[PDB]
Amino acid sequence: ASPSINVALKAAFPSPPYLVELLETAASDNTTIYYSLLDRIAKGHFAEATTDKALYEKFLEVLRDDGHMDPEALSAFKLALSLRTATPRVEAHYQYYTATVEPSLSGTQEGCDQWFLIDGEQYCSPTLDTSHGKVKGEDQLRTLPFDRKFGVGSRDVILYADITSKSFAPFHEVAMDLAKKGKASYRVRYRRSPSHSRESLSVNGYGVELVLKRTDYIVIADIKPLEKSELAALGMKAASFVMQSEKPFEALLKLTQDFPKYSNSLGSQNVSAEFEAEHRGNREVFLPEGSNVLWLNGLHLIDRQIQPFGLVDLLTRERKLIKSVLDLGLTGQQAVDLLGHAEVAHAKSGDDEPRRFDWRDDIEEGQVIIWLNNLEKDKRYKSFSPSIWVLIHHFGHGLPQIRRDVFNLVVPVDLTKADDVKIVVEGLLSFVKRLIPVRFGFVPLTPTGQAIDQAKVVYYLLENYGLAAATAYLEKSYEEQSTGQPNERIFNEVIKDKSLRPDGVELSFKDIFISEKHEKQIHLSKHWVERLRAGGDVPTVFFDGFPIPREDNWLRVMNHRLMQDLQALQQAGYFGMLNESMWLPGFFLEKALSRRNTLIFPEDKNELTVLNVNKIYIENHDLMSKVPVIEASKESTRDDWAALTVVADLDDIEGQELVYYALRFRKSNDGVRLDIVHNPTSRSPSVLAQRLKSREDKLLDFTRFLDLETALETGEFEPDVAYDASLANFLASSNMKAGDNFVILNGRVLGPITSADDFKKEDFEVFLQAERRTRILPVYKALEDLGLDDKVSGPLSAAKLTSVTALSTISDLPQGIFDNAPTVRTTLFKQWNSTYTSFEVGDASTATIFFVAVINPASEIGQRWVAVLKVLSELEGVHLRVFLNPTVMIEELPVKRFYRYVLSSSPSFDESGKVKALSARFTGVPRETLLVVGMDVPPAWLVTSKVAVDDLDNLRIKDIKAKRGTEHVEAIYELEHILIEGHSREIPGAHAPRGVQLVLETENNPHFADTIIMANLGYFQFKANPGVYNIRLKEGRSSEIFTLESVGAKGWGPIPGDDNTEVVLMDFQGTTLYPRLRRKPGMEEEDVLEPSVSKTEHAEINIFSVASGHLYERMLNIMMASVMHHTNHTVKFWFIEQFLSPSFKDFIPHMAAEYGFKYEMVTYKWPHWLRQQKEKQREIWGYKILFLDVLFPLSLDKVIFVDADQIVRTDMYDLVEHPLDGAPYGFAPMCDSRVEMEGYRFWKTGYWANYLKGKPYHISALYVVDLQRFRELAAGDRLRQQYHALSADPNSLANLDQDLPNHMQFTIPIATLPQEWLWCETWCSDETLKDARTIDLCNKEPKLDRARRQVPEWTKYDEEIAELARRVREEKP
Ligand SMILES: *[C@@H]1O[C@H](CO)[C@@H](O[C@@H]2O[C@H](CO)[C@@H](O[C@@H]3O[C@H](CO)[C@@H](O)[C@H](O[C@H]4O[C@H](CO[C@H]5O[C@H](CO)[C@@H](O)[C@H](O)[C@@H]5O)[C@@H](O)[C@H](O)[C@@H]4O)[C@@H]3O)[C@H](O)[C@H]2NC(C)=O)[C@H](O)[C@H]1NC(C)=O
Ligand SMILES: *[C@@H]1O[C@H](CO)[C@@H](O[C@@H]2O[C@H](CO)[C@@H](O)[C@H](O)[C@H]2NC(C)=O)[C@H](O)[C@H]1NC(C)=O
Ligand SMILES: *[C@@H]1O[C@H](CO)[C@@H](O[C@@H]2O[C@H](CO)[C@@H](O)[C@H](O)[C@H]2NC(C)=O)[C@H](O)[C@H]1NC(C)=O
Ligand SMILES: *[C@@H]1O[C@H](CO)[C@@H](O[C@@H]2O[C@H](CO)[C@@H](O)[C@H](O)[C@H]2NC(C)=O)[C@H](O)[C@H]1NC(C)=O
Ligand SMILES: *[C@@H]1O[C@H](CO)[C@@H](O)[C@H](O)[C@H]1NC(C)=O
Ligand SMILES: [Ca+2]
Repeated sequence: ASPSINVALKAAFPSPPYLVELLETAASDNTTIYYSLLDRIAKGHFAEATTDKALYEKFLEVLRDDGHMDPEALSAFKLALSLRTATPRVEAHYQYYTATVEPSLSGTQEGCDQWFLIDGEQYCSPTLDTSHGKVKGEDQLRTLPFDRKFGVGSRDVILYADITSKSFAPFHEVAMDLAKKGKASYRVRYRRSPSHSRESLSVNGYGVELVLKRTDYIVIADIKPLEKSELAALGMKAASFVMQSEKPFEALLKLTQDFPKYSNSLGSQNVSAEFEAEHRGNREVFLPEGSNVLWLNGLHLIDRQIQPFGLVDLLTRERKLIKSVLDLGLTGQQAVDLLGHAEVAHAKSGDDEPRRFDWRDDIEEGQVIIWLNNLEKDKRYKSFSPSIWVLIHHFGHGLPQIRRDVFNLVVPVDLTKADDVKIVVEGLLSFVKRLIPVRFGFVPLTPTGQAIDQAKVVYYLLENYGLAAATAYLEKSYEEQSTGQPNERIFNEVIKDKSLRPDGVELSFKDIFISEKHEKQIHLSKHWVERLRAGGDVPTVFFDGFPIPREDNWLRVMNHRLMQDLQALQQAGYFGMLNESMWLPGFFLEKALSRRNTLIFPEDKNELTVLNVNKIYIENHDLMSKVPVIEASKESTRDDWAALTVVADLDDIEGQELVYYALRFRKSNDGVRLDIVHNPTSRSPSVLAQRLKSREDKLLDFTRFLDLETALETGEFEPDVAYDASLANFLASSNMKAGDNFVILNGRVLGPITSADDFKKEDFEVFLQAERRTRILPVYKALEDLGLDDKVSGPLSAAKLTSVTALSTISDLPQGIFDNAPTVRTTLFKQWNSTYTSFEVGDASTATIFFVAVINPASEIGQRWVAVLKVLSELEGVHLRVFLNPTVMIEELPVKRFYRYVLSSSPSFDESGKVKALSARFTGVPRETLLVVGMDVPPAWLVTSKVAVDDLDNLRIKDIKAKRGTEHVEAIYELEHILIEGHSREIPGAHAPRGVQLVLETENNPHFADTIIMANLGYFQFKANPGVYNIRLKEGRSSEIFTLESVGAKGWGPIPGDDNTEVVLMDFQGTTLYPRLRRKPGMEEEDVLEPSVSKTEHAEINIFSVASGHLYERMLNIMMASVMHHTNHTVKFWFIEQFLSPSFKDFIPHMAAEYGFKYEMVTYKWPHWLRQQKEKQREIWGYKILFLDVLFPLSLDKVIFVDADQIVRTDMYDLVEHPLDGAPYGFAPMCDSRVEMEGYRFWKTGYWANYLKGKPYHISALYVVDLQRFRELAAGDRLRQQYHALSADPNSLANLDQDLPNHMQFTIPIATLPQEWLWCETWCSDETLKDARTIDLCNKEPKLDRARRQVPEWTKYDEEIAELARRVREEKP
């Protein structure tokens, strides 16, 4: 009965048959479920179900009966089935089939409804008698994302089937059995079924908004009553309403959906019921008022992840993780509590911190570093204060003088090499003389004979005679002899004078081979260099335990850290952490490691691989119950416990050397539990494994290495070929090759080990020390704090937990892209009092999923959150807890829209049994309020209106009732495109390649789409639908400079096996890519700078525009016509697709036939990083200026913008031919001609006249863009980053479209146009219009009035459109 508004969304592809959709949804990624169901339907089991409901009903019984799903999984199936998540996955098959299969399958197809493809041969019969062809085109045997494989087989078989018919069943069975035998491996691909109709797909999982477009007024329903002017209490009173209701869940939804309507209905409470001013004790501790925050098992989610699709994928990943944990007897509640524990999160923060290594002599008994300083005892610094407050009371870029030990620099130097020696002599000494507060040390490098001797020489000379004498030899040697061989002619001269009083123990003189001096000193030195990997082709310098390789300007790097370390000391001083009796260098050495291994501590910080340990001992039980195992000792403690597994090639020296070290390490550490895996031209071998398991008891009784070597040779054994099988499966699961050495401690993998000298006994010790710290100790404390320490029964038992919690903290989203914040699971909201602001839904005891929502009722973002969370709360095995936190800071109206979310937790069915389409229905809509319809769609989606007879930008029920006779409005949108978006990087010095051009292709067409790489995050996007695509760099400069190794389809990575350029989209989340591009031979080149096409493709003239109303669209029709009458040339029109009405959209082919022009619809989705516009008018303006380079195809040389309200009397070519004098775009200035208008000319004021020193204030109603130059100058990137930067201030750009080119005319040239090109009554005189080319209707007479009065021929154009519209309406086929 009530006046209603109904909005529905339909996809750009027809609805796949329901049967196939249920198969796909049902078997998400478990193949066994897939084929086990494929058998069931090939029985003809699902033939007796006539309707979608019946068919859906049948699947529930089947899944439950065959043990496939439990309550939790069944419930998750229903929601995912509602969402229609599997439909794009099925359409991927069809697009692939339509575009690559059909054109590469030459012949005459008759009876070939289904057909196997074997060895590029097609067989239309199960009997497999004859082959129709050698299939043309690329190999189809490529295993791609939507594939499934059944069985292992030398031969590869593919069946393209239309499952719907009965014709399928015999073909399936032919290859199912063939796979069961082992002849070949089976996989199914789809064929668009002609039994089904070409009806479009109805989607859900989006939101609709009804935005009030007049917000200015404030001091069933008619209009919202505006209330004076105590906004401040809205959130607070709104929060109470709910609490009071007692069915609170439903209240919030009912209140939050129609919130603008209930504003004046909240002025009454009656007295606020503010018991909950109590819970700002909650605010005082953790979150600021009016902030929306969601947590999923501790995981802090960003806004983009809060949609139905984003949330379904998170549960799927999360349950897999938790189920892994609860096989150890932990409740979902206990499991989550452990994952988000304080001690756990602390560890992640701890090793987010930068790492230092212990540069000290202490291990080498103070006989390796030869310091040129001592700041506490040098009698140079004697003058200076040895006070801490000297450090703390410092400001500037200068170095504070002090007599204290605080900064150290150790540089390893080769005394054979002149360049190396020069560093010490010139570099190091100046610094000493200069009284710098840094201690300078250096350790010689010993790689050759001469080097060994010269270390001895210098070391000796220091020991007896002193630093000055040693320095003296070095100085003299460098200038005098200029070589790294010891020179006595030079050496003896030094002793002659410098041999005065050599103190301490006396000099022995020449020659040197001291049993102690040569042995201990040189070998101790070698032990220092080896320990910190401070040698080789490129040596490593250590400043405050921070490695800086000896390259480029390392001192510049050192100085940067020197200041950064000083500021680190000062802040500890202001908090009073520091005290007078302290060794200051040890502030840095607190967390420093003794040994530096590039495997444990890779320079790529991200490089980390962890495996699920439980999985390893579950999948390969056959293998791991027969490997030589050294159990960790009977009498050792939980803290000592750790599990190690060594994978090595025992047929190689490196492989068996590595194991000896692991065995040695085990003798020392009684807590470790060791496993040995033989990997293996010999195949397998179970023999070598059997040789060791016999010696298992006697393991680590190997006094010498040959005892291990000999044990491998002796004994006669019978190969356990069952062992061999599980062995090769393990490596395949763990993604590791044959003859490769690896080390696994508590799930963490290091390798491949090329040389066993890289991983020694000392390396295992630090590996355990570091790993222990981070992963094991935080798990142990946390675990015990909860009292779950009963569940740990040994080293292997413990590894399952530690390995799982390490996998929990690895992000889905790379840090720095969507949010800078790390993957830290907080438990910090557990402190909060809950009685009067919280309510829970779902069983906490059973729940695997725990949601914590902190929603502000006054927020528009809250409207969406509530709606989505209610549907996810309906799922079994999910728990939700809600916190309401309003703000007292309300300067403007809080919620200015009505909201509806289209989503169901389980599918709905027709009276006919068909699946119910889901719609957003607003009932009891105010009759007098002007409303705007908006779509709040998931990030990967591109949406436009398809069916509507109303103005969605200007909705009023009273007008529709008075014009149409109906109080009911119905509109349909189309999900036209789904995004392929990615973040590029250059290799190896990873930077965003800007100006790079890309081409998206398909086998049908080699030019689907094209875009250019942006500066910010190497961002790019493509508009596509489900299917198989490829990304080729655009032929030209781009392919000349670069080669793209990969499209990052597997993740940020590189994940092995991703050296691919193929993209496929089979999800409603689109495709997220992280491509990599490496520069071709010796290039520092740039695309942007040099070393009739567009006309032919498009038109002589290319004009683009935008309109946001029926009036503005009516005026746009006139604009196009005026051009046409005024030019005997070819014109193409370009439009911003999503701002136009379907009435306009359905009309243009008719305008195109009449006026003889071509048209193309264009759009681009506003990037996630780029700053949004809440106000639609502002969005529109942004579209005209921010995306000029990326909105139009590369093939377009140039474009012209003409405003909707405009009219043109000129042949528009002239604007093309207008010389731009190397400028990217051309504009027309503001009229000075009107005499008395001055007052309102704001661009002659302080701000605009100071800024525009001499430059004009231009008009955005008309302009030329020399697109080739625009992109070449990379103007867009600059516009975008200046806009983003300026936009932080809300009052920054009054009219951005005009203001951005004007603000950028210093930076980006603007060609100025003759003013013959623009006329506006408001600012130009009437005398001017005789020579006027075009007219804008700039802004109290209305726009319709100005047109008729200002231009006499406006009516002539309007009549032409009017009769044609009627001619079309009266044209019925
Ligand atoms: C893809 O999905 C399918 C379907 O959910 C998963 O495949 C199922 O895997 C089961 C084993 O993991 C298998 O059941 C086995 O049946 C034999 C014969 O009775 C048992 O010897 C096995 O024992 C192992 O698993 C049990 C599990 O507890 C069960 O105990 C009794 C057994 O009678 C059941 O009544 C009870 O409900 C429990 O489920 C352990 O207790 C044992 O120690 C032992 O390790 C298995 O029970 C299923 O037949 C198999 N297929 C189907 C259709 O269910 C598959 O794992 C999954 N794949 C992935 C990648 O997730
Ligand atoms: C809120 O509600 C009503 C106002 O609507 C208050 O009650 C009124 O009390 C006066 C006497 O002080 C009576 O003359 C009115 O007739 C009452 N109104 C009604 C509708 O009964 C009430 O005191 C307010 N505050 C609280 C705590 O409820
Ligand atoms: C949660 O609420 C309790 C009250 O139920 C708070 O307890 C207070 O504790 C202090 C001592 O630490 C007492 O002197 C107060 O009287 C208590 N408050 C009340 C209202 O009685 C507790 O501090 C609150 N915690 C948080 C995090 O808000
Ligand atoms: C555009 O259209 C036509 C050419 O097809 C030109 O029209 C002719 O103009 C002369 C002089 O004004 C008339 O006497 C003829 O009768 C016209 N012929 C036709 C077929 O229209 C017109 O001048 C051209 N204008 C421009 C600007 O190119
Ligand atoms: C204070 O000085 C002592 C030595 O006297 C030192 O061990 C301690 O670490 C210093 N205090 C702090 C808080 O670090
Ligand atoms: Ca205008």
